[PDB]
Amino acid sequence: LPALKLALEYIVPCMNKHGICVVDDFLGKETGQQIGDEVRALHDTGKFTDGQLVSQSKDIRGDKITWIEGKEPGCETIGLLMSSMDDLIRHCNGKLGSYKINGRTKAMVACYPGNGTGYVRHVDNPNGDGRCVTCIYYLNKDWDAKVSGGILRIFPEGKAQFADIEPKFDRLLFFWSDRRNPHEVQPAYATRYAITVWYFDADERARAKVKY
Ligand SMILES: O=C(O)c1cnn(-c2nc3cc(Cl)c(F)cc3[nH]2)c1
Ligand SMILES: [Fe+2]
Repeated sequence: LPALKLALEYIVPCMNKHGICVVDDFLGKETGQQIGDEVRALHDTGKFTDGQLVSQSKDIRGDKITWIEGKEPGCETIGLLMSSMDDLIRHCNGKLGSYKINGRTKAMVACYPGNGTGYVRHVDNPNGDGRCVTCIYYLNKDWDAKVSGGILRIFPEGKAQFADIEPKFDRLLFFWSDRRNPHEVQPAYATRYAITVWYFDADERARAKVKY
């Protein structure tokens, strides 16, 4: 699908009504794997962090991250993922809420190591830091959450219920970054890779430059 069709027939009507959207088979199996390769090559070559400190001798650590600009050697299909997320957002064109989305972060590549850690419930942006849309791309080939866990559970707020989102291969996830969408990753018992880019609201981002 061209970014424009997906954006206007799906992303926008979905985001404005539910505030969470899932695009399956986003880039297709060939490109999907290429990203998998590049992400694994980052892991294998020691670029990831530490890991999130879950339990504070031999402590327990969680998701490792790396920021990727997209032009790095060995990171080109990720760069290309990013450009294609950017195309989607641009073809929304101030149709996402009242938002004027003028920029974004580098890409946070995440590796959950499969040691039963998840990510405690959280709000990507609680204090008004600029971030208004969270875009996540999952690269997990033949993921079974019944066996490996790692489901992402969102608590869209003002709602009795949650939405469980499996970190399926070639899945792309959009959701409002603020207090409307509290979420968590359930414990992952297998390596779980994801890539996140956050989109900035012009105004909120513009005010945050002085406050932080
Ligand atoms: O892979 C996931 O499904 C997932 C869901 N939220 N999450 C998560 N990682 C994050 C990292 C940072 Cl620095 C942050 F500020 C907010 C974050 N939110 C990852
Ligand atoms: Fe998050």
